[PDB]
This record gives sequence, structure tokens and C-alpha cells, in this order.
Amino acid sequence: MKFNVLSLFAPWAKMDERNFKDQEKEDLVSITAPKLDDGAREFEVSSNEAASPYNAAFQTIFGSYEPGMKTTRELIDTYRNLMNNYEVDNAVSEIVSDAIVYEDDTEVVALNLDKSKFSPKIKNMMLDEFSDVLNHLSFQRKGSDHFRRWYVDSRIFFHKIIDPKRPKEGIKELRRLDPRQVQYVREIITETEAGTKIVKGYKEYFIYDTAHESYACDGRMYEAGTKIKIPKAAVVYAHSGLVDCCGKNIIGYLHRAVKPANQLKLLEDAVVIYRITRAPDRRVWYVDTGNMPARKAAEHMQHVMNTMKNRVVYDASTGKIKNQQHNMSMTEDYWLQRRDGKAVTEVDTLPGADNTGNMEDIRWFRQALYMALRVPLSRISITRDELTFAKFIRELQHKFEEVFLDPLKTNLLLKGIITEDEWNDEINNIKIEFHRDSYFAELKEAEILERRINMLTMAEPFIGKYISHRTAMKDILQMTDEEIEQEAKQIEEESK
Amino acid sequence: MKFNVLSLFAPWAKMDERNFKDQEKEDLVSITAPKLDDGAREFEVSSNEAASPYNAAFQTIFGSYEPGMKTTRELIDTYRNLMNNYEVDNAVSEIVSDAIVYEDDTEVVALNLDKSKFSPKIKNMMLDEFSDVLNHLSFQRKGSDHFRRWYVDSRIFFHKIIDPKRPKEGIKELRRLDPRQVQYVREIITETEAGTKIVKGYKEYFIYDTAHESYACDGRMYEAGTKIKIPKAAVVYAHSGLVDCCGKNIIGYLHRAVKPANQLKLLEDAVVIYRITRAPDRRVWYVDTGNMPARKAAEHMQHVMNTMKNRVVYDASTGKIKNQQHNMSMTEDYWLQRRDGKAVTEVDTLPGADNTGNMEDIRWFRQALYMALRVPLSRISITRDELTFAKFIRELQHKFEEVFLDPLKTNLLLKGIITEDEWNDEINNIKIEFHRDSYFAELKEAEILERRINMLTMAEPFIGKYISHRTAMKDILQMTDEEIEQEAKQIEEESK
Amino acid sequence: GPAVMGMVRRAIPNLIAFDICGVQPMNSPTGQVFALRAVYGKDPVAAGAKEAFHPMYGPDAMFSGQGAAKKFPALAASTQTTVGDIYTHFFQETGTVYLQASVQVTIDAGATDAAKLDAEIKKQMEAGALVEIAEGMATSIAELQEGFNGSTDNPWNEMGFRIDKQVIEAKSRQLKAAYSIELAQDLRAVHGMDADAELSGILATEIMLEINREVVDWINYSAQVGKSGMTLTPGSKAGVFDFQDPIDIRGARWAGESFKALLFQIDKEAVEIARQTGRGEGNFIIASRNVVNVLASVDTGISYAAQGLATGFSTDTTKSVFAGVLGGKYRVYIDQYAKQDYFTVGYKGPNEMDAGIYYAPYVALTPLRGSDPKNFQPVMGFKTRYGIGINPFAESAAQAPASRIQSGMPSILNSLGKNAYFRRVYVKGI
Amino acid sequence: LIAFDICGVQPMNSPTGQVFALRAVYGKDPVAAGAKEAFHPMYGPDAMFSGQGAAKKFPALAASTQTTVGDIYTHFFQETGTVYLQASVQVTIDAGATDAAKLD
Amino acid sequence: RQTGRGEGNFIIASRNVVNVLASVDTGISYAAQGLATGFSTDTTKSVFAGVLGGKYRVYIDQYAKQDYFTVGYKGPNEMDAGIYYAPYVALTPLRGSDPKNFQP
Repeated sequence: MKFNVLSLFAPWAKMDERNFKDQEKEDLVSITAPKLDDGAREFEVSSNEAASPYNAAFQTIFGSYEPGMKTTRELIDTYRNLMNNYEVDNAVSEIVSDAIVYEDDTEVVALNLDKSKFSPKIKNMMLDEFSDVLNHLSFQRKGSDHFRRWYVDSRIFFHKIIDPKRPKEGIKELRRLDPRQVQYVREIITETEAGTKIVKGYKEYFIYDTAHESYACDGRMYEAGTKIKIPKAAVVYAHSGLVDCCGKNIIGYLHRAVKPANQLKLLEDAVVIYRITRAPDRRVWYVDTGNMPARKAAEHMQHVMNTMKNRVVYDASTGKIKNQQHNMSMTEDYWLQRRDGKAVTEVDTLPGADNTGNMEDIRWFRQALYMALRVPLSRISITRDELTFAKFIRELQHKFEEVFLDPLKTNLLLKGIITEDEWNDEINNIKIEFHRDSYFAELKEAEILERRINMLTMAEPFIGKYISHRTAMKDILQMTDEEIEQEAKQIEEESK
Repeated sequence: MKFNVLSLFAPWAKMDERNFKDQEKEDLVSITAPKLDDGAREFEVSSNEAASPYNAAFQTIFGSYEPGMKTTRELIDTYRNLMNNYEVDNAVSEIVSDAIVYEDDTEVVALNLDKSKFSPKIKNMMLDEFSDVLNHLSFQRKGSDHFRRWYVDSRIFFHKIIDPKRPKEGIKELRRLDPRQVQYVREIITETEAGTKIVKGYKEYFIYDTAHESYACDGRMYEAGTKIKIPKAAVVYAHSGLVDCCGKNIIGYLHRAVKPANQLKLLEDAVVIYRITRAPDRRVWYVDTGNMPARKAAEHMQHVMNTMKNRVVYDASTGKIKNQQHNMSMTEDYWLQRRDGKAVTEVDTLPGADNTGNMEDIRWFRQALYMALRVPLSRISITRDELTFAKFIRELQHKFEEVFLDPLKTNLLLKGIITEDEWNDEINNIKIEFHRDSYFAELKEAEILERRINMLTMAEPFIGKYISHRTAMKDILQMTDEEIEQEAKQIEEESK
Repeated sequence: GPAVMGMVRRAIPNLIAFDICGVQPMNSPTGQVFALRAVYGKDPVAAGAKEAFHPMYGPDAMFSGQGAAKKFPALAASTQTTVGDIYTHFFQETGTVYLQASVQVTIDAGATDAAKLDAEIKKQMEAGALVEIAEGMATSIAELQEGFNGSTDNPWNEMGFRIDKQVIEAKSRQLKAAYSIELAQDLRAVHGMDADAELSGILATEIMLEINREVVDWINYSAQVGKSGMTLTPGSKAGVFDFQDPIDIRGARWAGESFKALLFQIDKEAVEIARQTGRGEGNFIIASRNVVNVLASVDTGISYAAQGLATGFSTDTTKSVFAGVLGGKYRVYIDQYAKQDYFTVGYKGPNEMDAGIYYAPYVALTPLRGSDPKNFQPVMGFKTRYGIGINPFAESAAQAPASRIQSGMPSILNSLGKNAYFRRVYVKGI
Repeated sequence: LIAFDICGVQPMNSPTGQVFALRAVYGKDPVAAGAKEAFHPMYGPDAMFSGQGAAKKFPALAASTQTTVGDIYTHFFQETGTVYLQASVQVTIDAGATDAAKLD
Repeated sequence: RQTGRGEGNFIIASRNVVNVLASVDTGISYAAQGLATGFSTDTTKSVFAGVLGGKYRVYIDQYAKQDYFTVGYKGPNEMDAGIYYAPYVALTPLRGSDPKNFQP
């Protein structure tokens, strides 16, 4: 903090400053490329930075926005445009539904501290903090929406808060950030003999700068306004590790579906107009009226035009033909008189909305799209796709999960329950578990057991000859030895 | 000759100096071709020392580095563009996932040690270092992305860290260097009567370089910059054993799919274009604007199209036709005035976007791509094809795994735990075990076990005449001698 | 594409940044710095007021002492001394000195300027005619200070201080490209250039280069000239160091022993700077590439003699401008655009306000974009605003400024050839 | 031989190919007499170009001219180029100088 | 100074010049000559003698007409050489015969 810029966030500035300095103290050196794996955009500064105050930060953002994040904003809008269509949004629904399970008289995503920690008291404090994060987010009711947005736009962000009067117990409700308004960066705070490979704490800050002065969509009357620079510690966020061929221009899984999503939309509309067009009758009259000014010829053109025009429509509200009473003639008798000596005046017909399909390409493309949306092919027992999606989902959950781990350590550390060093050693495993659909879980387990029973049954006649029962339990029923003893002991009790 | 780079490389240079010293006394001489099967590019020398203060080295490096990494870039950027396509991404995903899987409450890739050590303590140190390497790579959370890059970009590499003042404790996490940023070299440091076979140790050092000055896609203002010579000891790396017809032109696994992927998507577009172009109705109004100067003749043309033109459009947001009330006409009625009874004018309709397919080539090509990408046939138990695929997966993993051995031997050497000879004597076999999906493993184990049981059942009548029990156990159940004795003893106990 | 052979362009030279000057990041234009000047004589702000502390002047050794009771006769041209008395003189350098007369002699009646009088007095001092002296006040006098026992006119000498200040203002600089569409399109078709971005680079570059070049020039502009005064060899050429003239090299021949002569003078100049600023020995040198080539080829450590290739410090101006550290003591930068051949030395402390020369950026490299609808051709450019300044006391000659307020910006009157923090050396004969 | 150790190659795929070059230029006209190359290695930058140069004119020094203390006059040496100098002293410069070598 | 890309990095010199370089220390020392034992001057085996001071690549101009040396700079970019050799066609053999008497 050279200047107390946006003192509103001073507590976060303190956290980032602390971390920055600790990183500088540590020998996080001798690294060729900036030590950035994924996430927010890179930028370089001079030795001893020479790039402050925040006005310098604005130079970074311009260079990183004008040719950079502006594209990112287009991608965000694109994901919405994608989701706005059907045969898209439902894939998302399926994913969200599988990602977060909601069931009656049971739990919701929960922290599970079943691995070593200092004490049960500490564990209980952690469990309470987790619960408050969910309470802050009303996750048990709105978790689907939080996740959905994360998945769809490939990124979720929430502004954290410190009192600050009594900052010790400062974390209160989190606030989702408006999409497209904020850019995140990591600056390389170092320089040497052409190509520094030494330590930088990388800033890890971000800037908000939108305005309703220029609309992506009308009806909006609020935005970020000017360039506001806030410390990384201030927020909670996550995204998928999906980027373009270069840079840090983050995309979502659904990006893959953009191509076919529009190919399908395009084909659907093309098909519609192909068939709608020319459905009515169609005819062009050619009248042999020469040697007249338009001011005279027009009378002859109207003579024909107001006599041969079947001035009716099809009532699509009620299936009737306007003024057509009785309902239909057995013929439509038309007439024309010719003025020249040759049969030139006539009326041509145009070919009509016939049906040439073979409507199969659209089907192929729809199938390709549905698949593109990251869905099982089982949709329009247990199989590989379902197992595959269970894996896709646990990864989505695993990544999403930071949404809880972040505010969890933040408030735990802020109060002082645990320390930063302890957090880093403890996780490892501070895992948060998501509920699994009990219906399907039971079915999966039942099939596994059925197979195990069948194999045991097959082995049965040879147990006293070749396969010990202990072995059968170990390999056929896939039991541990402790489990085997437990079952033997419980049986002895049942027998009594 | 001399050390002339940033001091951060000094400990790696020292390692290189020792390795080279070993090359100087090396008796692996009198060899015709450079002693290398793949990877690094060969260079000649100006002397028997091939002295160069890390700068002069670049005279010949440049020669062979142009286009150099740029063709590596063409391949990799292509591979990314390939991967970005739906039904490519999936091939990659499945392959990568099978190579690296994650499971609940268990382990991830792990070092498996079964060879003699001076003490279990040493075995433990190796296993503990292996764990830190995984922690460094954050393998347990991001391992599949590192692999994906290796598989897809054909190569992966990381920068190793040394303190350097207290190098023994300077071991820190690896910085994945971005793909396309390196190329490896080797020098012929000796000569005879035109083309020697003697002491060409070659060093095998490598160059890092990031020419971000080329089109700066999405605001690529910064990257590492101009090429530097690296001590080699400092880099963890791997690549596939896949090359072009000659040199060191290393390609990715995905290389085979480049062709069909591009022609496929091009054809998918050809199909869409065929059916969008001409989708609406189509017709040319011919207007007789004779007996007029061109400057005014155009007004007649404008008048006629203004009253004749089908200024009607389809709304793709809502499936309606703009401003065409009432809802559906009975006919499209048009009148043209001819200048006499002479058919100069006309209405010429054109061919529409007919349902020509028969969309069969796309099916062909899609299937070809699925196979080009090394996707098993059942995608879009143990069988010959599932097994072949499984063989492929472990083979990939057993190449990739070098990524955990290189930093392992490095750390063990730094800590004074193992010597270089000891490491080379141990492997042989210090192999790394990967986990498998237990769902499938369980099914595969039941397979064959079912057969063995059925075989015993059938064999049974001859157990007292032709087949001993030991024989049944070793030849039908495929048990080892030890396994048989153990099963016999367990049964005797179980008897009571 | 008739075998295009690639293309060339010039490289961009590097900069010495602000490594040797203040950086004062600003969050507002027009900042200010103030200072305290310990002063005595009962009126902190007055003509003739005397400062209690100053790097170039001795203290008034008899201020709290005997001078409290009596005035001392001043030395002046043509006067004659009286043996045993004590005369006072304030020298142009070395300040207040009290000299007891060992003899009854006159001092240069033909003297005019104070410089001539000071010179003769110095000779009389060397001669043993005039000797430095101080003493406290007879206690019998002190006893009645403040009018005791009917006495009068016996106040104690008093001290205090005067706080005053200086301010700065930011000047700015801007450039545009004013380029065309057609050219940019052709360039896209020739080299794949954006032809706006390249221009952006050029403009931003030029601005940064100008600023850094300006700082260096201000260093040269305000620096005092060395090999002068207290650092002068009397048989020398006044401000210039040669190799072709034995006076500057103590008769040296044999480069292994001759080149070291320059290092010796550099230390002398760096030390004098400390004498001028009161902060510390100079810690940085910027010099012509020819000077550095000499420095990098001589063993700068202490040894019998030694010469070799110029490998001691980077000498290029193509990778960097920073050559390295001289003796492990001074930061060596290369004046890649030196007009002749020379070298400036100076001192910059850990305290950003301790530098002599200050750079204080407020606005920098703001890009601007648009197009003129009359032909729709693009316009692009960049703007910077910062301001620079100088240390209060940089002149050092004066104990204090007029009117208790001054511009902190450099000007001829304020600092040309005056800055205590830096000294110039001309170099010839390499 | 060392025939190619220090030369570029850039092999052609036709005889008599062509090479391009880009020169940064300042002073409102990319191609003009007097135009200056922005990064020419032999000449310093025009330190006033973006600053006072657009504020006021700086007459050049010339043989026989005389300065006024406090003003600023410019020039461009054949070597090192562009310079602006303040008149710390009222001086005249060699009325007999002609060629730049003498004036410089 | 004249290229702005890099300082000379290669020396080309007569046999006598290299004999001198080979017989003088290059580091910073009190004095040094001795025998011409470094930077091999035997043009039989090479052209390249050694790296002068660990900084410049020293080659031998075995055909110098009188006695001279020259220095220069080659960058890590074929363009930054100044001089370029562009082998559009190179070392291409001709083979045939004159059928009148069939000599090859």
C-alpha cells in the first residue's frame, strides 16, 4: 500500500500485501516462465516495478482489454446466446441436476473432515463455518443457480466482506459479481540481465470498469463505472481450466457446442423458410398494354388487377378462408382479354412449396450437437457413458468446490481457529462431498452385489477344495480382512 | 569453457559439468551415428572444445532454429485447433482419463518399489520424494491436464528449482513451461579423417525461446523473449516416440487425425452450405427498360422492383414473418406491364436448397476420424480391441511416467540418498503404478474366473482319474505353487 | 512473392530507468517537499543568518564561547595583524575560521575578490602566520550574563531553525501517429503487420526514451565540475582527465599501472561528493562506452598492476546499459549517447528523498484512439505527465533560499553546474 | 573453410529475391529531406520532440550567431546528432566556420 | 555503436596476429606472454583458433595478403549479419556424355 487507495478494501489489501511479502521472502526463484499455470492474464513490470500507483494498473488493463478481455466479454455473451436456445439449455439442466443433488430428509453438499486434524473442536468450528458459507449463499435453495452460472459462463465470482470495525468476525454474505465487468491480472514484478527468472508475488488483483452508456443489451441502468482496483483476497472464484491456443482468454466446455449449436439453428430456420415459402398460390400476370403513358396504362392494369385478384386470406386463428362463403367452389373461373394479335398476355404460375425431403441432415447435426453439449448418448442399467459423466461431474464439483474452500479458510483464518500453515498441510484433505442420487446409487450397488453373489454361487462347490471362503470374500465379494472378521462376528451374534 | 548465464543456473551447470566429465572419460566411443534415437538435433563444431560463452552458441542454433520451433508451433497450434473440435476432444478426454484416473478416498499414480534397498528407510525416502513430486505437479488434482498436453502437444517440459545457496533444501515445485517454447540440440565435439566416430559426448543441452513478437493474438504483449541456452539438468521433459520420415521431426499422437479432422469439418460445412444457399425461394425479375436513357431506365427498374420485390423476412428469434398481416395469404399476386405484346420481360425462378442427401460421406469420415484419433470401436470386459486399447494406455503411461522419475532421481541425488550408479542399477525396475477403474477391473476379473469355474466343473469327473487337484489348481485356476499351498492351509483352518 | 528475404528494423536501446534518482510516485500533480535548516543569530530568517550545520563549512567554534563576549577583527585585504590577537574570516569554502596571529603581517593588499583574499589567507595559514583557534568565554563574564549585578549588553547567543519549502509542477508530452488505412492494409499483406500496434510501440518508446534521456541530461546539467577546487591537481588541465599527460597519471606508462589513475580520481570525486552533500560517498557512475571499456579491462581491485580484455563489466549498449558494479562499490551505467567522452559520478541514498535529482510520475503513457470522418483515417497517440525536481540544499553554497519559498524544479539559476550530489569529468586520450 | 559461419543465408526460392526494411520516422513525413529516423543507432533521440518541440521553435546554432543568456538553440552533430543547448553564457560561434565539421 | 544489436563477437586475423593472441594472456594480469599455446594456429586442422578471452570467436585469415585483422558482429538472427549467402541453386552435379565419341 503506497497510497490508501479504495480504503474500503484495506483489509483485503492487507491480506494480499502480506502474502506478496511472504512470497518475496521465500526463494520462489529460478523460474524461466512466469509461475502461472492457469487463471488470470499475465503482464510484465520493471525491476523494482516502477509501475504504480493504480494509474499504471490502468495501463495494464487497457492493453489487456482493448485487444483482450473485450473478446472475453463477447464469449460470455455468446454462452448466453447459446443457452438461450433449446436443445442446449436442457443439456445444462441435466449437468446441473447431476452436479448437485437435492433430496428430501438428507444433506446437501457438506464438509467432511474424516482425516486427521488437531481436534474435534476445530473440526466442529470448520463444519460450522462451512455451513455459514452455504447459508450466506442460500446454497441449499440457490446452489443450482450458482453452479449453473459457473458452468455456463465458465466462471463464478463473489465479493467477500470485512466489517471492518471488528474485522475478526468480519465475513458476512458474499456477493456475486456481474459478468463481464471485471478483469483479473498477475504482473511479473522483476527484471534482470534480459529475462528474469526470479520471484514476484504477481499482484493477483482485478479491475471493474463497465458502463450502461454502451449496451450489450438494453434495459440496464447500473454498472461498474470507472476503473476500480481491488486486491485478489477480496474475492472467491473458480473457472474451468479451458483456454484458447494462447493467452488466458477463458472459455467453457460449452464452447465446443457453439459451432453445431448455430449450424443446427441455421439449418432449422432454413428448413422452415424452405417449406413456408411458396405454400400459398403464386402467379404473375403479364399484360400487353403498350403505347400509353403510365398515367393512362394504369387504368388497364387496374382493370385486370382488381378483377383477377383473389382478395382473400387464410384465417390462421380459426381455420377458415375470409369471406369465402360457401366454403369452397368446385372451380375458380378467371378471364383475360388480349389486345395484340398473338397470345402473349398470360399468367404464369410459380412452382410451389413441394416436399423434397429426405429431411435427414438436420437430424445428424442435432445429434452431433446434443453430444457436443457434454451429454451421455443414452439420452435424447449402468454403462460407460454414465460412468464417464459421473467422472465429468466429480471433476466439475472438485473444481467448483473452491467456492466453499476459499471463504472457509478465509473466515477460519480471519477469526483465528487455524493458521495458514495448518491449512496448507491439512489439505490434502478438507474435502467437501456432494450428495449422490440415492436411487441410482442403490441400483448401481445392487448390480455390483448381484454379480458378486453370482460369482460366489459359482465358486460355492469348490470352496472346500480350491478356493478358501476367506479368499472368496477377498476376491469375489471384494472384502477387506477387517470386513471379513466383522461379518463373522456379527453372524455369531445373529446366531444367538 | 565458462559459465556465462544467470547464476540461478549455476547448480544445474555444475550437474552438467559432472555429467560431461563422465562423457569425457566415457568409453562409449567409436560410434558412427550420433548416439541418440530421438529428441535433440545434431550440430558440428569449430574445435575439439566447442568453446562458447553461452552466446556464440547461437550462431549454429539460429541456423537450425529457423523455422525451428515455428514448425513445432505449426504442429501444436494445429493439434490444439484439432482438439478444440467436438468429437476430437472426447478422444483425447477418454485416452487421457484412462491413463490418469481419479477415485474417491484412495491414491493416484504411485511409485511401486520391490527391489532391495540398504534399508526400508531408503525405500520410504524414495516414496516420500515421489509424493512431493506429485504435490509439486499437483498431480492429484491436475495430473490429467499435464498428460493431456504431453499426449496432444506431443511433449511436455518443466523447469526444476534450486535454492541455490542451500541447494539441498531448495527443491520446489516445477513450473510447466508452455509448449512450443523449446528445442533440444547435440554437438559433435571431435574430428578425424572426414567424419569421426570417437569421443563425441555431445552434452545434449537445450534451448528455450518465446518469440511473442509474432501476431499477438488477444493482447500477447509479453512472454519470455529471446533464446537462451539451458544446462539440461534443469529440465524435466518427455515426448512421444513419434516422428516424420527423418531428422528429429517430432509429432503428436493426434497427428494422424489432422487430415480427416479438417476434411471432415470442411465437408460438414459443405453440407450446411449446400442446404442454406438457395434455402428461400429464388427468382430474377427481368425488366424491359427500353426506349429510355440509362440514367432514367434505372427508375423503371427501381419502380418495378419496389412494387414486385418480395420484401418479406423470417424472424429467427420468434418463428414469424415480419409485417405480413393477415396471418397467411391465399396467394402471392404480382402484375407486370409489358411495353407491347412482346415477351421481353419475364420471371425466372431458380433451384432451391433441395434435400439431396443421402448424407453418407459425412458418416464415413466421422467414423474414420474416430479411428484416426485412436478411439476404440465401441465408442462414439476384455475383448481384443478393449485389450489393445488398454495396452496403448499403459504404454502411453509408461512413457509419460518419466516425468516423475527425472525429478525423483534429482532430489535423491541432491539429498545424498542415492548415487547415480545406484539409480541406474535399480532401474531396471522402480516403475510407477497407475490406478485403474475398479468398476471395470472387477468385471474383468470376473471374466476368466467364470470360465475357470466352468472348466473345473466340466473337468470334475476326471479329478479322481486323470487330473490331480494340484493340476486342477495350476492348470485350470491358474494358481501358482505358493498360492496352492496357501489356499490348502487356509482351508484346513477354515474346516473348523 | 518473388523470394521474399525477410525484413529488418532497428532494435530499441535500453534505459537506465531511475536507478540513480528519486522516483516519487505521485497520486496528484504539483507535490511539495519542505526542510528544516538549523540556524543561529536570533533570527532564523534573515540576511546573514548562519546555519548550524553544513557539509562544506566549519562551525563557529567560538559562538557559544568567547565570541559571545567580543567581536573579533576580521581579516581583510591590506590590513596588518597583531601578534597574539585573533582574527575572523569566513571562507568561500571551509566556512568560519578563527585565526590567531603568530606574526604582525599584512595580507595581500592587492587582493580584490574574496577568492584572492582566501588564497592569501590560506598561504598565511600554511606559512604558520595564521593558526586555527577557539576558546570558551571567561567565566567572570558568563557570571553576569542577562544583566546581573548591574551589568548590561550581555545576552547569551541564541539558536533556532527556519522551515521553508519548495514545490514542483508536472510538464507533459504527447505524440500521435496520424497513419493511413491503405498503408496498414498493405503492411498486413507484406509482413502481416497490424501497423497500428507497431506505431503504438514506436510512440510509447520514443516518449520513454526521451524522458530517460532528459533525466540523464539533467544530471549532466546540474552536476558540478570535478578535477577542480578541492579535487584539483594544481598542474592539471582543470576538469579533464588525460592519458597522454603524466600529470594525471603520476608519470605512468604501461597501461597495467596507468589506467588505475582514473579509478583513483573517481574515488576522489565520489568522496568530495559526500563532502558536498553530507550523506555518503557517491555510489554510481555513468560514463561513455570508451570509459567503461577501460574500466572493464583494468583490475580495479588493489594490486601491483594488471591489464587484460574488457570483460570486467558488460560493455554493450545492446542488451543493457548497466555495466555492473565498480569494485563492488559503484553502479556503472553507460552513456550510450555521450556527446564526447567523459563520466558523471554521484550519490543516491536508500531514502527516496535523498537523491539530488528527482523524477515524480503522475500520468503515463495514456493511449488515445479515434478517426477523422472527413476521410475516416485513424488517429492514435499517447500522453505522459510527470515533473522533475531538485533537492533543497542541492546548491549547498547558500545556506538558505530567498523568500522561504522556491520552485523545486531545475533552472539555470537554481542548479546549472551546482548540484552537490554529482560531479562531471571530461575524458580524453583513451 | 568457414564460409558460412558468420553470414546470414536466407536462401531464395527464385533468383533475385527481395528484402524489406522498416525505418521508424519522425517529423510528419515518412519520406522527406530532413526526415529523421527515430531509432537510428548513431544519433540520440530528440528529447524535446514530444515536449517543448511542439511548444516553440528552437532556431539552430550557426556560424557567426550569438546566444542570449537563458535561451535555447539547436543543432545536429554529424556524429551523435541532435542536441539542444541552453545559453548559460552569451557567446558567439566562429563566424569563419562553414562546414559542419568546423561548426560541430 | 553502429548496429545497436551487439558488440563484435568474432575476430578474423592473419596467422601472425593469431600467433600473438595465442601467446598473450587475455585475462587481467600483471604481464603475460609465453609460447603460443592457446588458440591453435595450425590452419592444417582448422580456421577457428579459439574464443578470445572467452568473448570473441577467433578465426585465421590464412590468405591475408599482408598482415591485418578485422573484427565483426554476427547476431542470433540470419538477418543480423549484414552479409548474406543465398544458395538458390547449389552444388548441383552435371552428368552426361558427348555421344559422338561417348566420352562422359
